[PDB]
Amino acid sequence: MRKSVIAIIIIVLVVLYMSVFVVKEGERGITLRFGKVLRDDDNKPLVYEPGLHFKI
Amino acid sequence: RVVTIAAAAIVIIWAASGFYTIKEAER
Repeated sequence: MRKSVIAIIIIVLVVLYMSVFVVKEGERGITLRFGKVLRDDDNKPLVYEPGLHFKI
Repeated sequence: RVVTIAAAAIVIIWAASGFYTIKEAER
């Protein structure tokens, strides 16, 4: 039960590191899943404020 | 049982090669 725990920890950490992305102050981010953009608040395109956000 | 394995392989190939994505600007 020693290889499995370190393996799950390291893969979880690398998955989280891949997931996180930061939008710089001067820019704004648009997210694309497959082709389309994410829609929110009654089918309105969403733009990311310059803050840390999580992507799949 | 090899025929069942072949059927599983062909249906998996059918499912995997069928999916496609098109960009937002495109239709």
